[PDB]
Amino acid sequence: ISYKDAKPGKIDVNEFKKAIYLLIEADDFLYKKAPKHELNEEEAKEFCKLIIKCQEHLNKILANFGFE
Amino acid sequence: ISYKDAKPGKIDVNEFKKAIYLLIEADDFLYKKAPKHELNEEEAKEFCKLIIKCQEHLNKILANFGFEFEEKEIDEGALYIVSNKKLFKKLKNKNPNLKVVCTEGMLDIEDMRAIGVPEKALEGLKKKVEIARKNVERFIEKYKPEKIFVVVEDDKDELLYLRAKNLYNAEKLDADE
Amino acid sequence: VITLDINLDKYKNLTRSLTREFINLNPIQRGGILPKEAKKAVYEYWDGYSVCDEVTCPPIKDFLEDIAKFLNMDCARPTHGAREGKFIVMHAICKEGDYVVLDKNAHYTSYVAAERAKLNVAEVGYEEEYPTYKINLEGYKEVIDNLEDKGKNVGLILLTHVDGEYGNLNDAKKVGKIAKEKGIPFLLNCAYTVGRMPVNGKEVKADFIVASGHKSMAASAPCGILAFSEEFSDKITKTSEKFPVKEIEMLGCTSRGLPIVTLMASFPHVVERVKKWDEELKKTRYVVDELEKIGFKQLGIKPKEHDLIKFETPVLDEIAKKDKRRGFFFYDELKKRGIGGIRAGVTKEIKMSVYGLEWEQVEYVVNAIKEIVESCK
Amino acid sequence: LDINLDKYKNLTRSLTREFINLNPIQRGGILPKEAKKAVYEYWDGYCPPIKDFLEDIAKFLNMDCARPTHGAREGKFIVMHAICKEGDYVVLDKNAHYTSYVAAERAKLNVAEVGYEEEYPTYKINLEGYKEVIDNLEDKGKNVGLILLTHVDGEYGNLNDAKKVGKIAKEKGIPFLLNCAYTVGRMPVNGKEVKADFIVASGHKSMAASAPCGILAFSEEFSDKITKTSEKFPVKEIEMLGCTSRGLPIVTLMASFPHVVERVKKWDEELKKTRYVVDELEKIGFKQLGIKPKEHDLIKFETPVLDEIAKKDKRRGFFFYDELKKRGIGGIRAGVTKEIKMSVYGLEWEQVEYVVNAIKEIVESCK
RNA sequence: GCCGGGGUAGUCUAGGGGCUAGGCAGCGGACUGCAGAUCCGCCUUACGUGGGUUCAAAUCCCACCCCCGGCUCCA
Repeated sequence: ISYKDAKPGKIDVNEFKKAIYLLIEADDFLYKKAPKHELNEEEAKEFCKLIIKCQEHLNKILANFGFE
Repeated sequence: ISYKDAKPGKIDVNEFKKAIYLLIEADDFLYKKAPKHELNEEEAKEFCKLIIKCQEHLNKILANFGFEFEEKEIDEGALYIVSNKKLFKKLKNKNPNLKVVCTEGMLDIEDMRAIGVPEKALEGLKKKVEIARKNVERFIEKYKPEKIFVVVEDDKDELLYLRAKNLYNAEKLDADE
Repeated sequence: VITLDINLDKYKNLTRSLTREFINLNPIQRGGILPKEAKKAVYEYWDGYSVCDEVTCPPIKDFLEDIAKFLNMDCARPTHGAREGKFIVMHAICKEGDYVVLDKNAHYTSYVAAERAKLNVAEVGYEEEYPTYKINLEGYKEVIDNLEDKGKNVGLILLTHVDGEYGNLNDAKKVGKIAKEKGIPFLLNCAYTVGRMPVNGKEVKADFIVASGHKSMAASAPCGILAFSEEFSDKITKTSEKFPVKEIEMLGCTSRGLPIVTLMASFPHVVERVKKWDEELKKTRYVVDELEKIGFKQLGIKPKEHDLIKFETPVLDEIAKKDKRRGFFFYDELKKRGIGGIRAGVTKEIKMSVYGLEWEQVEYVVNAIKEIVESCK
Repeated sequence: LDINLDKYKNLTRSLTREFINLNPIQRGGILPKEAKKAVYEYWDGYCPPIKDFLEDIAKFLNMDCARPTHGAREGKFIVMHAICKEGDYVVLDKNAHYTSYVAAERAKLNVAEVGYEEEYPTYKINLEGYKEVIDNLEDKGKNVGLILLTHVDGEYGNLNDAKKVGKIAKEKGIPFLLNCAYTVGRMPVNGKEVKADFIVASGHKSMAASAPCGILAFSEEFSDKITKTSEKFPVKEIEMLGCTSRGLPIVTLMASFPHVVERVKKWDEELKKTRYVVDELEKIGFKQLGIKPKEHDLIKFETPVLDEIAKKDKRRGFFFYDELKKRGIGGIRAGVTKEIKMSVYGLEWEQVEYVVNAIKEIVESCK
């Protein structure tokens, strides 16, 4: 995957919105787990769930620019 | 890749901040290209570059929770010439025993004349220019690689590319970053 | 599971709006768009106070001196906007009952702040009303003398540097020179100028300058700047007696949180964009020259030396009276094409600005309006 | 203009996320994620949602009317300016916030202090002493314009029975302003139960909003003088200067409001955190100042053991700041060892333990 | 936290955009065992970290971290 392959396309606004909302939701962990930010298994699953779902929204965005 | 497979680990906050900043930068496109948000080829490259660099940072975060990512690909035998040593440094941390050299600027000197400002600062650069062109040898001379790539991070590097392999063959860019 | 006594989920209709789905043409909005540098700063500084410890690093001290040089004034103080800056000088310089002499194009907050400072107000009139509505700056002398001859005192001279109805620029130096030899303090309302075009306070011989962060310095509301000469420092920065450090007109406030952070963050972007003020005028004049072709008459001084445009738009009346949407039609036709910022129901006039827009967005807006008035007979 | 702009390009480095902040003034201003999303929607700008919000605040505080402000101190000055005649006396407690004195002086009013039921170590206010101070002033011919109680002070974090002062003010015919900074948004508040005529609140101190915002709640009785309008612009309220509240602080305030309504119902849990910190730190020789037990999260400690360490450490009094910094804890003033103030409001219980164990390990390793 | 000094390879000290710093109880090899000179490489990615400027940064810019001195007892 290279950005140089990017093709003309439309930005899916809502899909972008969902992506950044998820990182906002994940931002909580940076507060609640400060200062050492060490997560346990339950916290890890809850947190990474947010990160991964963000990446799926980002991929859908990249889909509209010729990426698959 | 499933979240259920996530394992105990530490959040890299600096990696998380780089990720969220990249989306914040990308948010400008939702303003500047409103209402239709249609992007042309150059805008698409610039925008997707942000999204993709963000997804990479997210992947480094996920790596701390057991998830694994296959880390580009690099031939560790080849020699890699580079102008910056920020690029040099970056190469040596992604892979330490990986062998690279720093020319510290443009190499040839009417190559240097191609960028500008005259000029017996140049034959003042007499040693330097060739000091890069000496030292490149001191690496190639004894390890001497199969083939020798030159990494390109902007257009003035490809000029260094041309001179380097007037002399010794092979090009690269971005594919290992 | 809500704690029901009253509705609470109507509050998460805040969660998604239409802020990125539209071009906003509202002139009070154009100069307050946040650059990415400031948005990043917001992410770092959401929460409550931002006080690591009023001489702060968080470089507020350094920012206040830099914003002073930028305006070529002796001193500066952070405010909750241009409103508060006016009220502060009206409250700490004038004595109650004094007269404030201001132009007839003055922003309503100049009137309201005067009433709050229990001051009287006299208006300097037009050099010409319709259609330019240009202020007679020389008329400041006659009003003052008119008032001094009647035993009334004039505590403050005020000039709206660019009014918010027509967007007319004014030669501040002239009112400054009148104020100098007539020995009356001069406040230049640089809401709508500071952060768009360059402004030299000393050259216009201004004693005070108020700036609006959210209007014209790409910052979040509410913030602003009050700049002033060393001569009036003692009264502006007058301290509480029980608390020797806290300044009374500030309410001692560590002028707090998010807006001042965005103001410091947007500052380099602002400094660079006033050097390019001519490019925004070019966008502005392109709009005026182009919409006149379909029957929009630019009001105010021609040509525009500011981005705020007020058009007389008879053709929009002509269409409103024949369409079922009946005056809402223009607002609905704009939203349908992803444009807002114009008041619904109004067709006799419109106010707009394309300040800060990309040139592609400028063309889009212009073509949009043309196709509206074309398609709608 | 020959100035280096590089200083403003990396403000991207406030350390709220990599440090635990124990500073009381900031504990209740931490944004929930619902507010952060709202900020993303309104970085720049967007009023019926505001008017409905004010109606809700009025009910939530059980008051007739409410108006948005740039903070608690602005709310104070608004009342003093619109209600009191110049020269009047405001009567307030000796634990009053400096902004109360300053707002009074700005409204060119006079100030009389109600004193202490007891000083060391609780520094409690003699609330019935309000009748005395009022009497003594009225007997001297001075008129009292305003009665002011700081519901919870910002020095010791004492809670005060506002209803007692309310009844006093009711039977001497004097308007009562309750300074509910440090209180509204933390604990439930019933304004008319305490018979308050006015309530000020700090959005950014105790209502999980971005600075600067606040609330001024008032009775229908004084609505005409508070919401009085300009003669030239009858729609515009003079004391508000026409505002027209826009920008992020009022957005965060509204977006955080359901979270705030929720968290006052769980105020006891935060007290439980607070009392846990007191009991534990007293074992290492800290002494809690103020009324006991805590009925607010703001703790002031007398810390003799810290000061004794300071006299033998090369870093002197700043040793404690460093040691906390090494373990990711801040919000306590540098160099001060005779006293410290702190709150663990809103922290996770795990973070509360971490703070306590860190402090214990400080004093033990540093003798 | 504030004001100064500082951080350069196993540590020692220079240099203030480009001249590939140089000296050791540090370790191998250049006959053997004792003692001194050279070639070397050696942990090699030398410049506390992350950004920025530049064709090029130890060097200039911003921010942050650690070591040494010092100074403060609430608004």
